[PDB]
Amino acid sequence: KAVGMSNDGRFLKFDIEIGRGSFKTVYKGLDTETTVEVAWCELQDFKEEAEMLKGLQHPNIVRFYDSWESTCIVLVTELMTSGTLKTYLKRFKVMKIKVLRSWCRQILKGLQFLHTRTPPIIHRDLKCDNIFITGPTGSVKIGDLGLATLEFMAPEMYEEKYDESVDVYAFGMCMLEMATSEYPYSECQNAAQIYRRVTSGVKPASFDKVAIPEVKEIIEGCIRQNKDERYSIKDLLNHAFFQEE
Repeated sequence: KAVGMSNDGRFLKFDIEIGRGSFKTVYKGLDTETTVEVAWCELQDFKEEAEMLKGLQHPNIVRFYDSWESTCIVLVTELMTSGTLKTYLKRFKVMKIKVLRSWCRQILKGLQFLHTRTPPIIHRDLKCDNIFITGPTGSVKIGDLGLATLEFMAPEMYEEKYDESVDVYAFGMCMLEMATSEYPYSECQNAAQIYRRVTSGVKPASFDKVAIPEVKEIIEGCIRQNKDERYSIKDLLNHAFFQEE
């Protein structure tokens, strides 16, 4: 049952796996202050990040509680219990527009909150499989916050630059995915071809299978090659699609 705890007494680790992975293993934990079940994640072997993340909360971000090197790296986060958008697109095969609008707006608010922190937090790895649902009739939360420090990649990331608009580019592809139920650039196979398509400004083929013209418009301006022409999240949130309902 209970096998470990954080340095102060706050978080208790249970010997019951709730998730595995090639780098990250997740256990039932308990926040003994509030009696709330949390995710105790151990990574296989972060200063300034933990700092930002520990004191962060927002309705569209998975709570980050704490992190420390155990003597593996431990991350304690909110426990999400309803799967991700990616599993949601498998379950229901499509996403209808009232939901697409609402959830995409929420992703954008969560991103905007990250970018407006001082210093800005750049997610750098947003995809449908790390956006988590609160419930079937509920809202979304952006997860895997602490993990980008160890396709949805804006072209400039290949020359190891990145800036806020790299999240906009990945949001674009997320929305594209949510509006198509398929992995963008799946007409490609390897990374090298996606690299060539992207850095010559050649869009995913799936772009042409977006039924709502306004949504197609939005995806288009998120995924521009030059980043200074990409929509700001301010621009995006003022588009008719998001201002309508």
